Amino acid sequence: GILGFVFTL
Amino acid sequence: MIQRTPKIQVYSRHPAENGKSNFLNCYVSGFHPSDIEVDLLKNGERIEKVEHSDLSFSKDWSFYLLYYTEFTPTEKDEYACRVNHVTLSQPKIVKWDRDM
Amino acid sequence: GSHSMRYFFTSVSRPGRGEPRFIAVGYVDDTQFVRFDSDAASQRMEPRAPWIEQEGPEYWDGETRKVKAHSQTHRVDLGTLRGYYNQSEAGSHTVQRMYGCDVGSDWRFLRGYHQYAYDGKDYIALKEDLRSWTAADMAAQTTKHKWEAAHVAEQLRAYLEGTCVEWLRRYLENGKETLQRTDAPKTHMTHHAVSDHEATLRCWALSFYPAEITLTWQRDGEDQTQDTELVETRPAGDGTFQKWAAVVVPSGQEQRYTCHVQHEGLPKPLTLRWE
Repeated sequence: GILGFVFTL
Repeated sequence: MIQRTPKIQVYSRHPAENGKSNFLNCYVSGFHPSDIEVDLLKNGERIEKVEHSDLSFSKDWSFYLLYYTEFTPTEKDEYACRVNHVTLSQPKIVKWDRDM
Repeated sequence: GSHSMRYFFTSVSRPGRGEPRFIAVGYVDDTQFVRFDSDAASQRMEPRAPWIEQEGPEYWDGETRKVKAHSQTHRVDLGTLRGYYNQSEAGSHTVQRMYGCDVGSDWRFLRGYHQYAYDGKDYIALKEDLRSWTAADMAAQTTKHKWEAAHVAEQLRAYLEGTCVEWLRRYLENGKETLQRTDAPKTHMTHHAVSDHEATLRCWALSFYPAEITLTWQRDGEDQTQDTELVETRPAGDGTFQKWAAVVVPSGQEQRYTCHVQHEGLPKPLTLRWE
């Protein structure tokens, strides 16, 4: 199951 | 920018026995960018219902896809994989050889 | 056996012909189990292995929602990197991301991965201690400063040493028949006469799982490393792989050659000989 958060470059 | 050229393998899932069903496969790997056109052909005519896997890539970031179709090998019918990418001045055509 | 869960993501810009293409896939060892495609009809995470199909609506809705957040984040990144690299708005570009985790035979954490590439070259990567970054250039350094400030690595560390391992394990025990098998290779040799004085001798390995294998020819005990046509391991399409190594033998010398096959599922390596 993937990551629950994201962040941009 | 980087452009790597596809390796192409055309082969069947199982050992090819005429009259027995199988799948014709065309594995393209080591390429970049992901835009590629891969056709499986029967006696030069483009096979219509050819599926492919979902676009993944290897540790070095180059892509690979498997294209495949249900086929029954015959002693007369010729099969090949035509591949086209930005690296190729002309679409690479590889013929299926049953011992490969 | 050691196991690994990895996720692979690709964003490709389609300047003028729309919104970028985002494809997400997921793998436990050599088995793909999920996918999302931007251009797909459903706009959901889809099973690509039968053992993940009976997860709940909770899992699929949960995974759909997360991958769609991922999708959005990378189409922001395509713009940002075009700025960082001062590229034209007309050209098509590619971001790729991969992250995941490896466990030992004991199913406890071994290593976590987290890396990006812009146009097929490494952009930024979490280093193995899962504490620091490897920023390629100045733009990857802008990005490193950002993620340093927002403590992105400490949070990532927690997914890869915790909740990645937990999932991999679950998947392993839920997909036990596919995932915890070792298909040993079915080997055999062929002999084709290239001429009156030469012949190809091809050693086949077929139906093995996992993909790892060493197929190696020898002549009188010496490695034949430059003289072997070795192909890239390929999927058979049913979840096993195939591979062949071939040598052209001077007529009458077939007995000199041995093909050597090493695979997880062979109690002992094989030495095959044409005879």
